[PDB]
Amino acid sequence: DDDDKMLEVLFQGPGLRIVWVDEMQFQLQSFFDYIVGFNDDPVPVVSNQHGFSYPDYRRITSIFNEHCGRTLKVNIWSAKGGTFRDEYISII
Ligand SMILES: [Cl-]
Repeated sequence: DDDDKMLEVLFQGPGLRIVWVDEMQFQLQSFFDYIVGFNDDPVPVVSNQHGFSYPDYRRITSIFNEHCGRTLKVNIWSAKGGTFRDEYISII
């Protein structure tokens, strides 16, 4: 049920979300890769009084800074394919 939990957060309502964009998605809008987790935990998100959500940026700052000088695992949900995968990014 880790998959379901990440999607619950992603779909909870209107908001800001984080996405993964490759070099060609900007030219070719045919893949829609949402970030659903970092390091196998859901993206932490704040839901306001009006039902709009945005990331818990302080918590995300801490997650990224824990990975300074090494690789962060980014959990992706591809909207069209309906599949999960993991990408890896070097954090300076
Ligand atoms: Cl990288």
